[PDB]
This record gives sequence, structure tokens and C-alpha cells, in this order.
Amino acid sequence: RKPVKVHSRARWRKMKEAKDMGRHNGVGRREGSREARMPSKELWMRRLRILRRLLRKYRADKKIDRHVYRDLYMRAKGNVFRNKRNLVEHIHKIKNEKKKER
Amino acid sequence: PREIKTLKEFLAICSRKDARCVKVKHNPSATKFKVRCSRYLYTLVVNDKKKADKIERSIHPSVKKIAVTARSHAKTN
Amino acid sequence: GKTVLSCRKGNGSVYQVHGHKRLGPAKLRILDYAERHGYMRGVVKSIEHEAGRGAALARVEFRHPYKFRRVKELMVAPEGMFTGQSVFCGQKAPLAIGNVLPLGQITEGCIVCNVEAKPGDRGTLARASGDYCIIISHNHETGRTRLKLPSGQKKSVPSTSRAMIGIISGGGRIEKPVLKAGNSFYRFRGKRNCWPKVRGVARNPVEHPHGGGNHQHIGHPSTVSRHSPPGQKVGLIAARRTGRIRGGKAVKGAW
Amino acid sequence: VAVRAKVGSRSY
Amino acid sequence: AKRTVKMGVMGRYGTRYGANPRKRAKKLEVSQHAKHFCSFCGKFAFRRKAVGIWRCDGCSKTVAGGAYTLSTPNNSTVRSTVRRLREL
Amino acid sequence: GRFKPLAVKKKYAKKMNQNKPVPYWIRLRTGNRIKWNEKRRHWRRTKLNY
RNA sequence: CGGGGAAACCCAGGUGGAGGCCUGUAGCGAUGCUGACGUGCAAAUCGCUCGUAUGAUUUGGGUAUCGGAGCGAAAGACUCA
RNA sequence: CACGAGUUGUUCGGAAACUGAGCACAACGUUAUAUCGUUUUGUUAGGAAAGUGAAGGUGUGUCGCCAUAACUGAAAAGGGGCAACAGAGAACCUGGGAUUAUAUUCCAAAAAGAAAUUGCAUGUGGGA
RNA sequence: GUGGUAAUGCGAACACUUGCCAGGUAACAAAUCAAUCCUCCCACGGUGAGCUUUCUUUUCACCAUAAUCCACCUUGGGCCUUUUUACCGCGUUGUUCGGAGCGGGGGCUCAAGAUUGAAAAAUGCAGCUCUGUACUGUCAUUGUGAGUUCUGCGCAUUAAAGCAAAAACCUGGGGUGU
RNA sequence: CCCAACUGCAGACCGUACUCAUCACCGCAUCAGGUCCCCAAGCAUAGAAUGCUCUGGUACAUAGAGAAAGGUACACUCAGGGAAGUCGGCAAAAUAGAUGCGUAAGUUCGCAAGAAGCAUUGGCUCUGAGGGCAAAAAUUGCCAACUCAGAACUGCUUACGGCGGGGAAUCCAACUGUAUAAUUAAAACAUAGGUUUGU
Ligand SMILES: [K+]
Ligand SMILES: [K+]
Ligand SMILES: [K+]
Ligand SMILES: [K+]
Ligand SMILES: [K+]
Ligand SMILES: [K+]
Ligand SMILES: [Mg+2]
Ligand SMILES: [Mg+2]
Ligand SMILES: [Mg+2]
Ligand SMILES: [Mg+2]
Ligand SMILES: [Mg+2]
Ligand SMILES: [Mg+2]
Ligand SMILES: [Mg+2]
Ligand SMILES: [Mg+2]
Ligand SMILES: [Mg+2]
Ligand SMILES: [Mg+2]
Ligand SMILES: [Mg+2]
Ligand SMILES: [Mg+2]
Ligand SMILES: [Mg+2]
Ligand SMILES: [Mg+2]
Ligand SMILES: [Mg+2]
Ligand SMILES: [Mg+2]
Ligand SMILES: [Mg+2]
Ligand SMILES: [Mg+2]
Ligand SMILES: [Mg+2]
Ligand SMILES: [Mg+2]
Ligand SMILES: [Mg+2]
Ligand SMILES: [Mg+2]
Ligand SMILES: [Mg+2]
Ligand SMILES: [Mg+2]
Ligand SMILES: [Mg+2]
Ligand SMILES: [Mg+2]
Ligand SMILES: [Mg+2]
Ligand SMILES: [Mg+2]
Ligand SMILES: [Mg+2]
Ligand SMILES: [Mg+2]
Ligand SMILES: [Mg+2]
Ligand SMILES: [Mg+2]
Ligand SMILES: [Mg+2]
Ligand SMILES: [Mg+2]
Ligand SMILES: [Mg+2]
Ligand SMILES: [Mg+2]
Ligand SMILES: [Mg+2]
Ligand SMILES: [Mg+2]
Ligand SMILES: [Mg+2]
Ligand SMILES: [Mg+2]
Ligand SMILES: [Mg+2]
Ligand SMILES: [Mg+2]
Ligand SMILES: [Mg+2]
Ligand SMILES: [Mg+2]
Ligand SMILES: [Mg+2]
Ligand SMILES: [Mg+2]
Ligand SMILES: [Mg+2]
Ligand SMILES: [Mg+2]
Ligand SMILES: [Mg+2]
Ligand SMILES: [Mg+2]
Ligand SMILES: [Mg+2]
Ligand SMILES: [Mg+2]
Ligand code: NA
Ligand code: NA
Repeated sequence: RKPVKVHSRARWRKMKEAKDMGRHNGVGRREGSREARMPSKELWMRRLRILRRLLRKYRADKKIDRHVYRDLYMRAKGNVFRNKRNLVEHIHKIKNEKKKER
Repeated sequence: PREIKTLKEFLAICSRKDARCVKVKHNPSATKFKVRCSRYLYTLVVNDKKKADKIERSIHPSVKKIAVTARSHAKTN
Repeated sequence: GKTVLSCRKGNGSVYQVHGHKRLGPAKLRILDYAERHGYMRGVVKSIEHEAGRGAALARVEFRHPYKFRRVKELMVAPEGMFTGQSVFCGQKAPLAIGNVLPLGQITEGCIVCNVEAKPGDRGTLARASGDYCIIISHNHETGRTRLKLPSGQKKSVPSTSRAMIGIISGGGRIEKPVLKAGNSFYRFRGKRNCWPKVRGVARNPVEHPHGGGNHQHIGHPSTVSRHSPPGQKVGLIAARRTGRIRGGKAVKGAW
Repeated sequence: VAVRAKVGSRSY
Repeated sequence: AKRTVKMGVMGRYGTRYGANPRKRAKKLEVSQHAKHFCSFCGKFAFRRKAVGIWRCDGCSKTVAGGAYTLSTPNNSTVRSTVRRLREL
Repeated sequence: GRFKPLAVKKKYAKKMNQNKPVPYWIRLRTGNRIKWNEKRRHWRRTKLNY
């Protein structure tokens, strides 16, 4: 029984390393639409799931109370925070204001 | 297949009239006693090598004891 | 020539009712001794929709009057009927919506549906969605009730005929424009093979009296006699008038 | 993966 | 933000059935897809499930009603009339 | 395909059995007129359609 | 979720995924070249081009309606070249 | 072309054994003429189409009631069938060195084996 | 028959029951999102093969576990008990839910899984040995991404469209028996 | 007689080869036509487009020699002009992806619209941003997958495949649909709407 013919993936792996470093993905290399390459629904789902997970962790850890949690939950559903860092900054600002008032 | 845990249950299964033969399987870590009954194959697993060897003896000599070994193609057609 | 389409449909053929998804005929209870002398109490168990019918149907459960079993009636539901409602049918049933009473036991001016033209035919009048009858007057010399039909005609039926209190459910259906040929496709999917409709003047003269000509026109008056043989009786059949009516709409039908 | 790869670091 | 100026749910139809037929169908569509008050259970939870069938999300009660609204004006008049005739 | 009724299978079996050459010793008989079967059937020429 | 407004309501950013919606495969068709062929691969095919492609969509198997009759979104179309 | 071979099943597909769009035997009616019509909107036929058997009585066997045979019946409206190898339903699945050709179909005592399911029976253990 | 406040649990008389009734299963449904078996890819190691002026800790292949059972940590539903001045809170990518009982604590149960074993290595596949369909001995990779309609999934879609029925089977209600 | 754990015996009938098609079916044939269902790899790419490839399959289509004219092509190019050709821009050419700006009359307010237009696209080396899981935890450690931006350097012969030309109007039909199998796809038919008639 002769062996199967070779179908090598070395070229593809070198190209994959290059594309990991950021090569070969520019304006002239894109054939599909932006939403085809990276749907906005997928990005929104990821961002909102991150925000809700962070809010649940903060509520369970008692860094925020249930009222601040509800306000931030509705604001996160309302596209107020661009990423996790923006939400964390808002939380810290609210906590500082509460500390001053208290 | 049914797993029997107690040596008493193993003796009861071996005492049955439908116990055609007993297959002794020697694994590197344990010994298995597979009893070919009418409907189910009952297996007794013994971790202790010495206790397993003791169990292998004092089995009813009426039953047929099979030493499970790999059988090659030339060995069997 | 060849047989006109209006005559071919009388053979049945591919023009019959699409009844596979239908639930069966909708009727009142059998007019029995309990109805005639007392009343039967039923429970509305479900309110279902049948293909090809604009009005809702009600499944009402009664105890069998003579055996140890339960009987489920399928009635045309009046508007306001709900699951779990108690439905009373008989002589002594109270005057309330959803109850079935003899016409003579119903006071004048009451709105009724599912009217029996004959005593015991289990409801043949005022059955389409949104339709109802009006009880005009009771005559005791003849023992007949005079009621107003949905078409505007007034007919007299025996006071022992039964009717339901209220209007038929599902009213207002024809107030919504269809907007699409596909919607008519789905509407007539549950009824029969009658859609789309091809005009007579769009056909050839071999198959329709209106067919033919170098222009699309009826070359003869479309008002045809009542005595025209089949194949010839197309168009406006035995019309008393034509045009845009122009005034009070006369009550259609015979005298 | 966690840190983006550098061409220069390929030396070592 | 507001996505259409005048046509609401009728925006699904594009430009292709006429302003007035769309306007007439709009009111009945909006009514037939709305949540209607349930006299039982006191909730705004009545939804249409096929023409003339209204089921409440709260108490799970199913009612026979109008084609595109839970109760027609004729039904209210008939209910009042029948109640009055009962009291006579 | 796989399905056939047994009656059809037996008709096909009989037609398979009839599809033979004439024995040689038939041609040597006295007054013989038969040379070939002349009712030989090939599956690619004429169809039984059972 | 914001921003205005006394109110009526209005203005913006997201989410969502509607439509006999669009570009396009398969599929289902057949516009033009009046292209090929036109004793053909073919008693209607081939090539490119082209229509539509979630809908009144396409399709298998079963059923039902026929000869002055049947069936036909209608061309006297189709009903085993 | 000639000769000689090859298709293996409790579980796979079908039938046994479901209903559907439907068909049309009986029945009735019609027709000079059945080679015509009706025959599922729970359903043939002016139409007496059930041959089954709840409880009783009597007898056998089983026990301390159950099963079995007979006489009197409570109840059961609406005759008999067909129509799906893609709907319903359906208890087997791996390994093989087991072929020239079949295999979830062949393999034989270490069944290469491991099961799942029917029907009927015998003991065992409990109740009648 | 018998436990538990309850959701509901318990199998060798918790016996029978189409005499008779009443329900279930059979049984049917979009899109979004999350997806199972499985496929592909990457990482990590083993075994063999390939290439090797030079380079490539490299290229390629393989690394499997059927039905049937036994025992019993996640995910998602339904529900029970308690606290219930709970009205703002919970939650989804998403068009919502709550005194007709949200949320929290603790449970009951269902569905899909995971895991422990029996089957099962005695099999399969690669080489390898050396001494003929031979024979001994070695291997026989456990973690991720992208797809995947099994599933969650329905009183479930546009709807003047609302998505077959039966056999067969499963429970109960009464009853018999006990 | 009933039950539930075993056990013993027995488990009947038919189908089963092969094919399912550029040769096994229909088309007079091993006919470029037609014919239902399941499984469906790698790379590029939005990709079941298209191009190439490992596994499986195939080298079967009468061939050899071979720059006549004239042909067919699911083949190209042509200086200068640019529709003067022709009934007619028929045919061909042309436009193309993605991204950022920008987009008129008219309008049933939905559209028109990809209107029209104007820019940028390579390679390489970098820099930011976007997460998961553990123990002012606003901190410490580990770790995966892809992207989207910005920057410098360095290039183009503008260089695979695939992939709208656009605008100003007139006449018809509202639209999507259907339709003369084999010369007519339309303005015809249908269609929402509208109106009559019988009952
Ligand atoms: K005419
Ligand atoms: K869409
Ligand atoms: K016919
Ligand atoms: K005929
Ligand atoms: K609350
Ligand atoms: K056309
Ligand atoms: Mg979006
Ligand atoms: Mg018409
Ligand atoms: Mg014409
Ligand atoms: Mg003509
Ligand atoms: Mg005429
Ligand atoms: Mg005209
Ligand atoms: Mg005219
Ligand atoms: Mg076949
Ligand atoms: Mg042939
Ligand atoms: Mg045949
Ligand atoms: Mg479309
Ligand atoms: Mg389109
Ligand atoms: Mg030509
Ligand atoms: Mg020629
Ligand atoms: Mg196409
Ligand atoms: Mg031959
Ligand atoms: Mg032979
Ligand atoms: Mg007959
Ligand atoms: Mg009939
Ligand atoms: Mg039928
Ligand atoms: Mg009758
Ligand atoms: Mg049958
Ligand atoms: Mg089937
Ligand atoms: Mg079978
Ligand atoms: Mg074979
Ligand atoms: Mg066997
Ligand atoms: Mg269901
Ligand atoms: Mg397994
Ligand atoms: Mg789904
Ligand atoms: Mg076979
Ligand atoms: Mg075969
Ligand atoms: Mg095939
Ligand atoms: Mg050929
Ligand atoms: Mg022929
Ligand atoms: Mg062919
Ligand atoms: Mg392709
Ligand atoms: Mg491709
Ligand atoms: Mg190859
Ligand atoms: Mg040739
Ligand atoms: Mg060749
Ligand atoms: Mg030139
Ligand atoms: Mg040029
Ligand atoms: Mg030039
Ligand atoms: Mg120019
Ligand atoms: Mg000119
Ligand atoms: Mg000229
Ligand atoms: Mg052109
Ligand atoms: Mg403008
Ligand atoms: Mg324009
Ligand atoms: Mg543009
Ligand atoms: Mg048109
Ligand atoms: Mg279309
Ligand atoms: Na079905
Ligand atoms: Na037209």
C-alpha cells in the first residue's frame, strides 16, 4: 500500500503567523463587506455579554448595590459603555461620588 | 453485561446451572472473572493479585475455566 | 362550443370544498327532552379556529343526558364567549350571551345568532362572522317569531326555534384591505378552487358567451333572463336594475 | 495569542 | 431615533401597495398586534391567535372576539342590551 | 431495484431460464429444422417490463 | 439609553431582524446574439448573455377531473413528439 | 459471446397490524341494459348486517377468592374491505483472515462476541 | 401499599380493571441565539514514512472504543417551602416578567449532558521482531477555535395562512380485591 | 389461577446479485436532452460563487501528420478617429470588490440610491484598542482567539479569478406574479382595489 500523496500546510501556517502579526489584511485585501467579515450583531452580543458578566460579578462581590446594578444594567443595554474599561471607570466615578456624599 | 461486587454473589452466580464457563482475564492491574450465564455475562473484578488468585482456585470444578488470551488469525482460521 | 366554467364546477371535480383541516360541521345541541323541558349546562373547553371560516368555534362539553359519558359540541362562538364559561341551553336557560333559548323565550329587540330556521335544524341563520339577527315581534296566535335577517329581509319562524344570544365572533374581517394576490391565495386555500378569476371577455368564444372579438367587449346585454339554459346564464342573472344603485339600497333577494 | 507576536523576537 | 416619519408597521411594504390601502390596513394591523386589556386578571395581555381568537398571556384565558380588536362596538352594545333585557 | 413481488421474480426467473442456446444434438435429429433459438433476448435490446 | 418640552409631543444613539424587498449560488425558467447546429449531440439541443431565486416558490410519491369532454392567472394553451 | 457460479435475517424494508387524500364490495335505488349512482360532514343499507359477553345461577379445578364449562344477560348505534417500501409504526450492533461474487443476513462453544425482544412452559420465591 | 409540610419519593399485594368513563403519548411549527454526534483546524506528545548543496526542533500519515447496562457533577426549564413594605427588582442578542407571588436561602422534579464502572482488549490500526496467512514483544492524543438542527423548542411563524388522523400504548377516576 | 427474578424451548413468510446513468432507465442507440433522495475535505474568498489541491475516481469520447483559402470559438489584440456603421450601438467594448466622504429632480415619504461623483487599496516592521480565569482586588499572576485602527520604511509593469456602465426624457402596464412545450414574454392574463347581479 503506497502512502497518500502529500498535501502540505506549511505555507498556510507561515501565512497564518503573518496574519496573526497583522499582515495581509488591509483595505485592498478585503473582498467581502465589513459586516460579512465581522458582523456587528456578533460584536454587540460579545460586548453586552461582557458588560453583563462584569455587572453580575460586581453585584455578587458587593462592589455595587442592586440599585446601581439596575441603573448600569439598563445603561449597558442602552449602549452607554463602549467596553469593559469604560464601565469600570463609570463605576469608580459613581463610587467616589457616593463616598463624598456619605 | 452485569457487574457483581461481592464474592458471595460470584459464588451464587457460579453455582447456577446456566453458568456455561468462566473466563479469567488477567489485566496488568486486576483480574476479571467473566461468567457466561444464559443471558448475561457477570464480571467480578478483583484488584488484589493474591486474593484474585485465591478466588480463581476453589471455584466449582464442574464449570469450565477459560484463560482469556489473544488468539491470532492463524490460531483460528 | 365547450362547457362554460360555471357549469363545469357543478360536477364537483377539483372545485369541491377543501375540508381536510376543518373540524366538522358547527351545530347546536340536538334538540332533545332536556332542551325542550329544562336546560343543559355546558362548559366552554376550548375556542378554536377552523380553516376557511372567519368566525371562531367553541368546544362546549355537556354530560350525556342518558349515559355515563361526556359529549363535546362544536358551535360557532359568539363574541365574548370564553373558555370556562357556563353555557345554558334549553327552555329555562337564562337570557345571557352564549346561552341557547327558544325564540319565544327571548324578548323582542334582543340580538341573536345561530338561529334555527326550522325547529331542530341546529342553527342555519346568522352564522358568518359578525352577523346577527334582531327579534322583531312575537305572535302567539300562530306561535311564530318574526326576526330580521342579516340581509335585511324579515322572516317568520316558529317560536320553538332556538337561537344563541349575541353576535357571531370574528366581526370586522372584511374591513382590512388584502393588498396582495398572495393573501387571497392563502384565504382561498382553506375554502375551494375558485381563485384567481378570469374574465369572460378575456376568454375565447368557444368557452364563454362573452369571449371573442377584435376588442374586449360583451357584444350583447349582460343582463340575461331567469330562464336562460346553463351555459347561457352568465353575466347579470335576471337583474331587475343595473348601474350604481343611487339611493337607498333595496333589500336584495326575492319577495 | 495573549501577546501579539513580533518578527524581531523570532531571533531567540 | 425614529426610523420612519409617517408609515410605521407598514414600512415593511416598501412603496408598492398605495398610500390609502396601506393607511387603512395600518390601523387594523396595529390593533390586531397590540396587547389588549383583560377584564379577567386585570392585565394588558390579550393577544390575537388567529382571526377572532384572543388568548391572555396572564391568566391563559381564551376568548372569542373581533377580527382585529378584542371587542367590537357592536359587541358592547349587544352586551348592554342583553343585560338590560335580563333586568326587565 | 431491490423490491419485486415474488410472482414477478418468478416470471423473470423463467425468462432467464429460457434464454439459452439450442443444444447441439437437436441439430443432428432426423428432419430437424431448428438451428438457433431465434427467441434469444438481450436485456439491452428488448424489455420484458414486469 | 440619552436630549428638549408646561403639556401635547419632538429630536438623536443603539438594539431588533420585517418584506409576494434587492445583489447573487443550487433550483425553476428562457431575453438577446435573430450566435452554433440546422441530412444536428438533439423530430427543439448547445454556448454565452439573460429572468427569478422566502414565495401566488421548486420538487418526489400517491390521489381526483377527459373526448363535443376535461383542465386552463386565458395562449384555443395543455390532455403520452 | 460460451460455460460455470453467486443474493443466507427473530431484530434490516414489506406483510402480519395504523389511519390520509381517496377507492368501491355489500346494501339499496336507477337503468331496455349495471359495464350506472350513493358509499367519512361519525361513516352503508327503510335499516332486524353485534354470535361478543358485566354481573348472576349450576358444575370442575385452584385457594382460603381465582381460573374453567355450561342456562338467564348488563353493556356495546352506524356491514366488509383496500389505499403510504419517504406520514404513523418497527425488539441488533460492533469485530472478523467471513467471498471470486452476499452480508447490521455468514461466524458454533472461548459462538469474535455483547445484547434486546416476543410466545409457550418448568422449577424458585411470594399471594389466592 | 407506604414515606416527605410540600414540590413529590420508594419495587419485589404498590394484585386486577378495554365491564365503564376521563385524560395523555403517538402529534406534527418560524426566525434569533446557544448547539449534540460528528467534521475541519490549532496546541501537545508518541510511531512510521518523506525531504535533506543548504534550510526546515521540519513535511505527511495514524493515535480508534458499537449497542446494551450499573452508580450518580454541570446547563436549561417547571414547581414546592420560607422571607416576602417585593413596586422597584430579576433577566435575554432579542420584541418581558412579578401580591394571579419578583428577588434571596433551602429543596422537589424534568430534559440534555458530564463522570464511575461492566461490555473492552481478549478488539482495531501502525510499525517492529526473528524464525509463512508464522511468531514474540512496542505504540495502542487530551486539550482548544470554526462548522454542525440532535437538542433548548412550545397554546410554537407571515396569517382574512393558525400547520393530519388512527392503530397501538401510558396514566388516572370509579370499582373489584385486600 | 395471579405476580416477578430466572431458566428451557421455539422465534414463520417475501425481498436482498448488479445498476441508478457523458454506457445498465426514457428518448428507435453505449444519444452533449431528461430523471427523486442521503453522506460532502484543504486553501483563497462573503462564499455550496470561482480557481487550484489530498482521499476516492478517470485518461472513455477515432486517431496521426500538420501555419492554404473560407469557417466555428464557451479566443485575443490592434495606431488615428470614435457610431461617421446599421432599421436600430446588434455585437463588442466599458463599469466593477471593499472602505470613507457625497448624492438631484420627483415621490404614495417607504423610496429614487450602488443616483450621480471624489478619494484609498501592495509588502514589510511596529504601536494602540477590543477578553477569559484564579488569589483604590481601581491589585497581582497567568493564558486563547481573531479583528479594527494609527505610524514609519519600502514598492508597482496598476498586473489571477469573480464582480453594476451611467444620465435626461416619452408611450404602455400600478407593483411581485402567469403565459402560446417546438418562431410571439408583451402593452396580453392575473392581481390587490372598485362596482353591479341573483339568492
Ligand atoms: K365578445
Ligand atoms: K434580511
Ligand atoms: K379527467
Ligand atoms: K375515459
Ligand atoms: K417589587
Ligand atoms: K418578460
Ligand atoms: Mg443590526
Ligand atoms: Mg380577472
Ligand atoms: Mg385571447
Ligand atoms: Mg385569438
Ligand atoms: Mg357561444
Ligand atoms: Mg379593454
Ligand atoms: Mg370592455
Ligand atoms: Mg433503483
Ligand atoms: Mg434503452
Ligand atoms: Mg419492475
Ligand atoms: Mg424577492
Ligand atoms: Mg432579487
Ligand atoms: Mg439562430
Ligand atoms: Mg453546417
Ligand atoms: Mg440563476
Ligand atoms: Mg451475455
Ligand atoms: Mg448462465
Ligand atoms: Mg358501482
Ligand atoms: Mg357524500
Ligand atoms: Mg378516507
Ligand atoms: Mg343511512
Ligand atoms: Mg393497508
Ligand atoms: Mg415510514
Ligand atoms: Mg423491520
Ligand atoms: Mg457488492
Ligand atoms: Mg448469528
Ligand atoms: Mg404539540
Ligand atoms: Mg457505548
Ligand atoms: Mg428551531
Ligand atoms: Mg444483500
Ligand atoms: Mg447490495
Ligand atoms: Mg446515485
Ligand atoms: Mg461517451
Ligand atoms: Mg420505445
Ligand atoms: Mg445519456
Ligand atoms: Mg460550484
Ligand atoms: Mg467552493
Ligand atoms: Mg486525484
Ligand atoms: Mg464523438
Ligand atoms: Mg481521449
Ligand atoms: Mg482603435
Ligand atoms: Mg484600443
Ligand atoms: Mg489608442
Ligand atoms: Mg470620446
Ligand atoms: Mg447614423
Ligand atoms: Mg449610412
Ligand atoms: Mg448588447
Ligand atoms: Mg430630494
Ligand atoms: Mg432616476
Ligand atoms: Mg458607488
Ligand atoms: Mg406589467
Ligand atoms: Mg419575485
Ligand atoms: Na404528520
Ligand atoms: Na401586462
